[PDB]
Amino acid sequence: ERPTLPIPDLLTTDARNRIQLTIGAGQSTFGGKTATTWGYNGNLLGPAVKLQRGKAVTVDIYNQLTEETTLHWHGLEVPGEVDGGPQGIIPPGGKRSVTLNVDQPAATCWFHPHQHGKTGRQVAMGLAGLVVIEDDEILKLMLPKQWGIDDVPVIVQDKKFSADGQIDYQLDVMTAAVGWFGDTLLTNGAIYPQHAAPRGWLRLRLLNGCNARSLNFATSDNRPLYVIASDGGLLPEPVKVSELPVLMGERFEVLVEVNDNKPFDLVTLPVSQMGMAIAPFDKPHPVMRIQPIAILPDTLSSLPALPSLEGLTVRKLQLSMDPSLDSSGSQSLSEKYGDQAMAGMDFHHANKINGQAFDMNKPMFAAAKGQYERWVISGVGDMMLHPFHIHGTQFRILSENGKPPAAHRAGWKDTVKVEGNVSEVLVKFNHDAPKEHAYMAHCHLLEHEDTGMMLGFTVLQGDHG
Ligand SMILES: [Cu+2]
Ligand SMILES: [Cu+2]
Ligand SMILES: [Cu+2]
Ligand SMILES: [Cu+2]
Repeated sequence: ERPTLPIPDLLTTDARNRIQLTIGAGQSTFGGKTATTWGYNGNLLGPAVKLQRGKAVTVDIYNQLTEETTLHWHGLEVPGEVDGGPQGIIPPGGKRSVTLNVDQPAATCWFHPHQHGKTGRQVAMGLAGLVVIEDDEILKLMLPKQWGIDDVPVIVQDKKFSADGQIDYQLDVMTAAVGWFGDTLLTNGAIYPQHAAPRGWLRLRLLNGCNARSLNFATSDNRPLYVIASDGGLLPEPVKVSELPVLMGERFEVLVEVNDNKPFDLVTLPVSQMGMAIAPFDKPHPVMRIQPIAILPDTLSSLPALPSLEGLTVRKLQLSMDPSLDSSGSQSLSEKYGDQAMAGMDFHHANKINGQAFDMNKPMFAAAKGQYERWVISGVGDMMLHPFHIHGTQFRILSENGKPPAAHRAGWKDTVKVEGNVSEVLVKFNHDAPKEHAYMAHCHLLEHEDTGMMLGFTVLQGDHG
């Protein structure tokens, strides 16, 4: 009765060293009702692009939509020219080719659009995919590795639908304040699927692909999750947890034990974020059912020491929301949903960094290349959750929202929590990003990003003094 977990195709290079991605409109079915949806190589979501460290691939991207889009590789340490930020326009009916020279450790990354002012809508319509980066090191570890059997991607997303079955997306005053969220949870595009897994260890590559909703994964029968990797790759050793908070755009890979004759659910637990604890999410909600079919590593990798903080450039990034949006938006939330919404209290340019709404034509600063910087990101004076994402890098978190990072969050990350307090990350950019293809740094609550909470930055030379 439960549908099976859809498994994205694991896509590798052809004999020409090319991967073809087609962006296009189609249809999907949710709870019996048809909806217009968009996908990469299909109707919804996308494949998993498989990349090998030290090898180049060329991706041909065909935009068969009737509007512009871009294709950003979230978590990839590549040059601005192929980063697919807002300046990476792919015309409707057109094609753009990018060569990815992969040079970072094994990791589960992802890809999605980054079209200026419309990223939230384009993701909500269905556009997201995965990146599986492998290297020599990870293959020696004997992790579960049968793609779609015991090594399974799990993209978790909410949507809401109107009466006619169609996806009901709006960038309005309420969503620009608290984000777009819905009442229906999807798992690789399916509602509450089941996955058949071999007895032993199941590897789940978890992605929060929601526009705005934070998630908190756990198991129905309280069996633990062993986190083996974060956004940017393997942790030094497994970290046992009973629950796992995952912000929008973050990935974690976990190992969970599968025992004969004991089905259980992966679930998501209620979170404190405004709007996100409305029914059906006021209680633990199922994500998928694991069905055992009657068919743990000590050390995973090495995590280098944090470099000395002395003499590193510090960049301050002050996040803000115009008081007018903050009160009107929160008022709309509370009036519609009431106390359950838990409101802890022109909009197109009302969300800001350092007093400025995103300017695509004027990068705010030029970072140094090949040098560690200390970026201090503040949400002081605003109660909203901002998962802050910096392009072109995998960084280390020094401080996360006023505390040292939890052990499973102390490795390689591209996202950091900012909520009412201040975070500090240690970041290095190995590749060029010029003014014409700048790197983005932004809140990954997509409606904030789309209404100004993003900056462009360049990377070019730095160390000549
Ligand atoms: Cu990104
Ligand atoms: Cu706010
Ligand atoms: Cu935000
Ligand atoms: Cu480079």
